[PDB]
Amino acid sequence: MRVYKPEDVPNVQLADSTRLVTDEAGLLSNAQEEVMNGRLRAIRSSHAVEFAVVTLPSIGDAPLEDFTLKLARQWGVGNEKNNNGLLLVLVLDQRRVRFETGYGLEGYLPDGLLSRIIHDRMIPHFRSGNYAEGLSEGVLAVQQVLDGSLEHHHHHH
Repeated sequence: MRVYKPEDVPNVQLADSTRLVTDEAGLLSNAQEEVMNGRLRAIRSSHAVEFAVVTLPSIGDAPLEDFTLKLARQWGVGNEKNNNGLLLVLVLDQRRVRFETGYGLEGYLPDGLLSRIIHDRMIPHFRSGNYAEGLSEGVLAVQQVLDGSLEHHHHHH
C-alpha cells in the first residue's frame, strides 16, 4: 500500500501522447497495455480525443473525483474543461475507478454515462478480481460510444 497523489503519477500526456496508458498499481501487463495503447491511440486519431488511463496502488484518504480532476488539469487534458479529453484513474486500495471529461466530450460522454460504464463492465470484473478485464472493457465501452457516434475522423477546433 503506497499512497499516490496527482504529482506522484508520471505525466504521460507531457511526453507519451501516443501511449496514454499509465500502470503504477502493477495490475496491467505489457500485452494488456499495448492492446490498450492501440485503442487509446485509435481514439487519439479517429475522434482526436485525448483519453488517458492510469492505475494506482493506493491514494489513501484522497478524494477520488477531485483526484482525477487535479491530475487531468496539470496534464492539460482536463485543464479547466479541455475540449476532446478524458482521464481514467483506477485505485487498487479502493477497488474503484473514476472518469474525468473536459467540455468537448459533453456531447458524447456525460459523467453519468461514464459512471454507469463502471457498473456495467468494471464492477462485475472487480468482483471476480479481474482488474485488467474491468479496465480494458471500461475503456472499450467508452471507445465504442464514440466509435458508434463519430462515423468519420472528427476534429473540434
